[PDB]
Amino acid sequence: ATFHWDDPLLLDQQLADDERMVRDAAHAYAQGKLAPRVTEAFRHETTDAAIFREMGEIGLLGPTIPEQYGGPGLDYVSYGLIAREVERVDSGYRSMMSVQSSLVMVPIFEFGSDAQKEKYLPKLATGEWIGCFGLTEPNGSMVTRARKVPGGYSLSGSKMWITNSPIADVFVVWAKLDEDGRDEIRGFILEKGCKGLSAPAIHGKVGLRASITGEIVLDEAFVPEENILPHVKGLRGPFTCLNSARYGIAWGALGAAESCWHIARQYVLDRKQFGRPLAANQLIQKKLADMQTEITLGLQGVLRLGRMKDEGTAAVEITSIMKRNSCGKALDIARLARDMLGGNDEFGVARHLVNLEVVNTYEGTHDIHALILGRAQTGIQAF
Amino acid sequence: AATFHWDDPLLLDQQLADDERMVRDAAHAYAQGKLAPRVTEAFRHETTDAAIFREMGEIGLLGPTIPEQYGGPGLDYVSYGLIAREVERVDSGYRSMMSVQSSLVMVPIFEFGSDAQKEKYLPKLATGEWIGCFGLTEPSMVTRARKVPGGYSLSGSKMWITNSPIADVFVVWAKLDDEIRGFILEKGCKGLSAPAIHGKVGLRASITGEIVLDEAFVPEENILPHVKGLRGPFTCLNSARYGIAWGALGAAESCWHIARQYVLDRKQFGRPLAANQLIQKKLADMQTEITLGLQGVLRLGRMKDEGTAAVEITSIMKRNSCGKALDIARLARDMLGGNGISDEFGVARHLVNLEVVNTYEGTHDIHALILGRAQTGIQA
Amino acid sequence: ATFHWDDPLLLDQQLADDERMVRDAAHAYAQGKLAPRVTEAFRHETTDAAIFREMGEIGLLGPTIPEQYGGPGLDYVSYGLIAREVERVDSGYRSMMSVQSSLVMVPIFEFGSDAQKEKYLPKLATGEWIGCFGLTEPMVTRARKVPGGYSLSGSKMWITNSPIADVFVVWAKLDEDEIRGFILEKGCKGLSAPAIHGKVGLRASITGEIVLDEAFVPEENILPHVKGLRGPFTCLNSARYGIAWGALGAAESCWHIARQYVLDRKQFGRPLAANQLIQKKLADMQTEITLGLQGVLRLGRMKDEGTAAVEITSIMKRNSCGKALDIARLARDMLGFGVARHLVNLEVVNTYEGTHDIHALILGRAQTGIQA
Amino acid sequence: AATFHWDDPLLLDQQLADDERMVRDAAHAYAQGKLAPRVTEAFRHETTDAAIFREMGEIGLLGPTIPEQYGGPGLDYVSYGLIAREVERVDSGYRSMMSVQSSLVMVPIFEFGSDAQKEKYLPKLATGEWIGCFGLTEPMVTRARKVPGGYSLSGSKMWITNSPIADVFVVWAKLDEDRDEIRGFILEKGCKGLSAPAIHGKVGLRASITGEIVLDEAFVPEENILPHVKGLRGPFTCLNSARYGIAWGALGAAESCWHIARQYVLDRKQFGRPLAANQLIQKKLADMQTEITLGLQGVLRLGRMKDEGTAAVEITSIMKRNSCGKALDIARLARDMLGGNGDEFGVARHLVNLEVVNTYEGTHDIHALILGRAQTGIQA
Ligand SMILES: CC(C)n1c(S(=O)(=O)O)nc2ccccc21
Ligand SMILES: CC(C)n1c(S(=O)(=O)O)nc2ccccc21
Ligand SMILES: CC(C)n1c(S(=O)(=O)O)nc2ccccc21
Ligand SMILES: CC(C)n1c(S(=O)(=O)O)nc2ccccc21
Repeated sequence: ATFHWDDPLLLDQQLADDERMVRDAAHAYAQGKLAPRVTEAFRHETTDAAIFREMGEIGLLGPTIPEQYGGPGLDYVSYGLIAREVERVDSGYRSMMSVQSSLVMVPIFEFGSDAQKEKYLPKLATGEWIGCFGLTEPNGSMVTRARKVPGGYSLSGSKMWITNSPIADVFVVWAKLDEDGRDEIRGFILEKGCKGLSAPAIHGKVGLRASITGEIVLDEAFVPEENILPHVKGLRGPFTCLNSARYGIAWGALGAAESCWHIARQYVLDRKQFGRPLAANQLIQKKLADMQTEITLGLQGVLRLGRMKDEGTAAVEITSIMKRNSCGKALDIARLARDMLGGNDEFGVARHLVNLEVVNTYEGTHDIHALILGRAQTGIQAF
Repeated sequence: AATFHWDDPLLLDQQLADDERMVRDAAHAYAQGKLAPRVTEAFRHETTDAAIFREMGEIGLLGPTIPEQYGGPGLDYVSYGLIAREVERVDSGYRSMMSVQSSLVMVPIFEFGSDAQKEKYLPKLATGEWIGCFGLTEPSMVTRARKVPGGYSLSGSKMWITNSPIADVFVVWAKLDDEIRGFILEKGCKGLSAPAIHGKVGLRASITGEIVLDEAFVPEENILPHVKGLRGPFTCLNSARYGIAWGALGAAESCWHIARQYVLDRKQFGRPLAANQLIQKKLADMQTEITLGLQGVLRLGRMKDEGTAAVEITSIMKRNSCGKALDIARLARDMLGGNGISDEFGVARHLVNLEVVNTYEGTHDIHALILGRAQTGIQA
Repeated sequence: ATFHWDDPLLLDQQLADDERMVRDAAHAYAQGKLAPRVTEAFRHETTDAAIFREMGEIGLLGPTIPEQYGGPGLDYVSYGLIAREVERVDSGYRSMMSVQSSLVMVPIFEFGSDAQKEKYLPKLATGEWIGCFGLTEPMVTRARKVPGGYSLSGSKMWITNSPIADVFVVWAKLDEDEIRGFILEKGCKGLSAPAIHGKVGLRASITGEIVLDEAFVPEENILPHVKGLRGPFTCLNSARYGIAWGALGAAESCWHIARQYVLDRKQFGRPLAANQLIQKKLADMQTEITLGLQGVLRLGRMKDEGTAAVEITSIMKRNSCGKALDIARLARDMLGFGVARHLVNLEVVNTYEGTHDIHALILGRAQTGIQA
Repeated sequence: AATFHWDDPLLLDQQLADDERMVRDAAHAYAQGKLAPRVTEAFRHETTDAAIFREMGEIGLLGPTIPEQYGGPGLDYVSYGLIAREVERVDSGYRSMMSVQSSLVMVPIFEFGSDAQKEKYLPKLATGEWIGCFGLTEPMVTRARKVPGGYSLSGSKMWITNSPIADVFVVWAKLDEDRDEIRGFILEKGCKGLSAPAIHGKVGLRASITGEIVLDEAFVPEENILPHVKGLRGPFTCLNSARYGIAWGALGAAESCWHIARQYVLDRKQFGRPLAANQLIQKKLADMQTEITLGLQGVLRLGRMKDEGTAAVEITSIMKRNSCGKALDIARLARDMLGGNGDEFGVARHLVNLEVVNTYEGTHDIHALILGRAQTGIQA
């Protein structure tokens, strides 16, 4: 048997050709269209809404959404593969993509009415309408509220750090509704142009600059009864979305790690020092072996998670394992690779690195997935 | 949703065939039943009960990949892995004894032996009636075979040989002019001696000694006819490494299980230790690395069964398993308070064992360098 | 001009003649009398109280205690250099010494009556009397005021020296409710000190319990001049200072053994010293060791001036012990075996004060005014 | 009754002479007064502010150890270190501009130049009226050929700090005579065949201007070749001096990152509790403090030894490597403590600078190998 250094366990062979064609398409697309924009799209934080129709055309948005509602009907593994190819170029692009697929199309599909499903999904799937997701507030114990009024509801509040909001057409806002006996979290579809709805940008981000982020500002915004999500109440709504998004990020972070690895490898092959090429140094070799190992193992982890999700056998806690691992290992590898590079084109690594610094702290600095896993091992929440 | 299994998050148990699961279960019943009760005294006094060979052999745990034709159990590589894991869960020293039998003695006889050699040695090695060892290392090989009427005369020495003082069968690598050839010798050969080595830091539960050859006669029929060069020895080392890749994860799991149960049992300001944020991160890391390590060795095993596994993959897995296992053992050690009291310090036994296992192939991080060359095309 | 790999910053040239003599004296004792014993003593966890008389003789017990009471009247830097030389052989021996000097002699001297100071210090200095320190419990140990003195019930655990001690500095609670120091003597009825055996590390030191069953202490054997936390804490702080030095002696041994091992080894074609991974590990041991020593030296100089706040001991004890453990592990992972001993000792040393990084929390508080 | 100083636990302040403390104070006032207000926008848009050199020289911050005879302040090595620490505390890019003037231009001329060269160049470099650069690294091809009048120079230098704004160029080229050896030449701005195009779009050290040196048959008179050095000792003497100051500077950067993370966690509240109330945050602050404090003792001691001449070059390898390595770790630790994406992100600037600082001397651990060789007597 021959050894494939770039794919030691032959992931390629563990994929259905079905899944493999999706990867190839995603790769062709991201390399063809996103890679030549990335460097200056990142450097100048340039707003860019192209991705959506481009990805929509070739069926890369909401990949697990059935054909019935305009989705491509792909499986969890294929969603994984797509995320990996986009983030191989940049995490900012992957993020915009995560929002559309996991944070908008998933809740609508999962908790929407048939009318909501048949109305919104097709336009999201093709990228005609761009979505955003309204949960996080400036600080469940959320402030944004919906008061019941003649017709439907009246929403007031703010959401912050919302990817896609300054270019969104469909807003999936989460807010509290006082029903009868207690106050529960509910989901709302708002459309752009609705009065009371602002979404100004956030500028000056240190990382994920290639993605556009903003606020969602709601000042007595009216939502008719037909635009509340009927089939969910409470945490289950927002959490289903975050679980799906994290699964994709678990694949996507390994794409960026691979990019850093391949660059570090090619660099030390091309450069010379005190006689030999840099690749001849044992310290360099160890670093390259550590990168290969963690990526190879990480990929088996996410592949297996996706297989389990398609079977319906994967509990939510497994996502914590892979998301945390993929992100933390990708950050370590991005740093390892940074520290191998001289000379202030290779510096796609510095970009990946600052992206991953943000990705690793996006869900906070208290290692929330460690805590989910610790409680799942012991039954005890850490306080 | 689906149920979360903290102890088997990716449900390894369900990626196994039922014969593989049966082998695992039998290996578990044996180790826990027969090795766990011996291990504390065996280690402390550096005793090995050679009856372990006959016991493991009874159950069909020796040379698991050797076909039934030659008296083996005819199992696949995943099963070999599962067995090493259950044995090492108890003690690396016991796993080492088995690693020698199966990978260092039965494998080369099977791959490189004549029909006569395979028929004579393998059934007895498989049942553990005959105990084997592997003579490669020497304190650039000076042990030499010379042609003499009706065979060969071997002179030289091998050092740090596991099983050697209790071996019935010896696979020795020696130069024959000028290639490396493998020879099968039997205890009682005039010229052959196997003095024991005592006072080990780790792997105290396995026995180690030398092989000393002073014109030891080997008849013609006992030279391994179908191999010459480094490939003979290296095929064996590669097989051994594969099972250690699984085994080290067994010991890792024990350390993790001990550490978890310890922090569950203990208190600190009335809060149980598991309330501690730092403890949770540590348990999460232990769980993550074992879970991923296991997916790695399983996939390698499946590839080796289908013949699609290059030898470099073995370097990835053995290095990772041994490396992460040692870090886990050290993580679990430093979580423990006190100084020896309670079998929570069974972590101390696993720890010293893994410190030997992680340096047995030398201080040079050999596998990082194999993998480095494999990536770059450059010997470093 | 000339580089000293074993002393890059020439600590030798930053020490007074006074201090260099004391160092080389503790070195000669340790290497001549302790090194030949340690391997068997560790193996069999064998007790040997003769070590107390041998150190007393050369004046290594209570090195900062005034000549007036039998101590050698040395300075804090000298106490450190001694700890480092003793632990260079074995942490167990250093621990026996830490107890005599910082947990027994320091408190009698610091908080004891003139009567107490004269009766006990002289014989502790010479090692004729052996002392132990009863603070840690399995606080519930207490002194009932009774006729003539006090009756102590309770139990102390993991007490170094206790099964060979003559003098016990025991800490109990008494109502007036506060923490007081008591002095007990071997033989007193209701006082036993059974041995603890089976240790994984520090096997060369003898540890035991102190079991008090209505043990009598006369009124003259309470420490008059301290109450509350400051009592035990004064002792711990001095012991921790010595350990900050000591741990670096063990680290140095590990580094020297690892270095010599790789000089002597051939692998593939060359020596192990040819390997860059090995050289990087060696560069890391040298760095951390050299920096740690500048830290403990400076701390010592500050303590001798009276400019040293107690928080600085937390910095150095944490760092020396943490780095020493790391270096013992790095050394171990280079060896294909006194290192293995130093390693298990330091694994105990590093968790002796708990597994919750108490010194990190002390320093976090000191930086922020906010308790964790 | 001794009080603890969290920000100076070993009272470094009290280990300085008055001399040295006054220098530190002046460097501190200048950097905080004049550099801090510029740094954010200068970093962002890669501002060239050449006026900084005159500002620095005015107070005696350029070429600290150069004697008064030639316009230098005649300070000791410890003072050089204190200056570097205070400048880098604001930004590594400003420290870099200073390192070049002091260690890479004034040191080579003072140490290896003729009397004529020293009196001509040093006074104007000390005041900052003339700005220097140091041309070693290439994209050694750079050749000086003996002609009538002096020397013709051809070649290119790359990544040369200050070069687009330099008045004085210290360029190292190879010359054959009697054999083929590294010599030092001094060129000046406006010399025909000398150009120095600026590099822009840097990831780190964006506050320092860098560029090229392109020599197309550039004429250097006889009087402008450095006459008292040949071979590697020339450049090496400069690099070593530069490293000593970087060893102090990097620790200033670490201190800023530490001070920002501390203030951040005191200012922030989470869960009705200051962030500083968390155990992990306190460990991180303790590690930052420990490593900074210990590093400072090292570079203090190294400077003292250098002032009395007892310091071998290898000690500079230890401290430079430590300071830069620990600074990066501390910078990364603080960065990871900050939750957000877009002033306490002053840490982001220090971080990207330090990532360039830690790779400037090679993709691999050049100093570790110096210390390895030094410990063992064996080369890698
Ligand atoms: C897709 C974006 C918003 N995102 C990111 S990130 O911005 O790509 O890092 N991390 C997430 C975790 C959970 C849900 C969404 C997340
Ligand atoms: C089985 C024993 C000898 N062994 C060991 S060990 O002693 O169990 O660690 N490591 C090995 C690597 C290759 C081949 C054999 C090995
Ligand atoms: C001297 C022994 C008991 N000891 C030790 S140890 O057992 O040598 O590690 N660590 C200590 C910390 C504080 C006080 C005493 C300590
Ligand atoms: C002063 C600049 C050029 N510099 C730097 S840096 O750019 O400030 O990191 N590192 C150096 C190492 C040796 C010599 C000079 C160095």
